[PDB]
Amino acid sequence: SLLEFGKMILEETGKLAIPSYSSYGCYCGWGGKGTPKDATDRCCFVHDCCYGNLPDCNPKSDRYKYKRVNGAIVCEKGTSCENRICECDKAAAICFRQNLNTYSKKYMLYPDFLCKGELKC
Ligand SMILES: COc1ccc2cc3[n+](cc2c1OC)CCc1cc2c(cc1-3)OCO2
Repeated sequence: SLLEFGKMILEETGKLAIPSYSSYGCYCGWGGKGTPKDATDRCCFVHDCCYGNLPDCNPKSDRYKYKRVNGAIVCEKGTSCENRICECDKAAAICFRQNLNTYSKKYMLYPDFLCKGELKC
């Protein structure tokens, strides 16, 4: 759920999910349209696609458990949905940490109208 996702993000990047990653670019948070603006936005795009692979799952509200082993995120065994949701979120948290150097404040609260084009999953 967003509670676990939020905590991963803070742990990885030291930034709070709201508001650093909930209104960023074309894909982070609510949105989903056009071309991702930068690496961080691509992480959100792939994250949206990952959830999109799980029709019959409720990734926003379904809670999973994860632990840290040697600093590494390890998803603990739950239902099938919980496992797969945790793996999507884990990948996004790492992707954010990997692209932290290029995170730009310029893309915070980005315009909807400037999210143009198309990109399939
Ligand atoms: C139902 O309300 C919603 C709806 C959608 C929400 C989406 C997100 N958050 C709260 C939401 C929320 O609650 C305030 C919090 C953090 C976050 C980090 C993210 C992200 C999406 C979100 O994509 C990449 O990184």
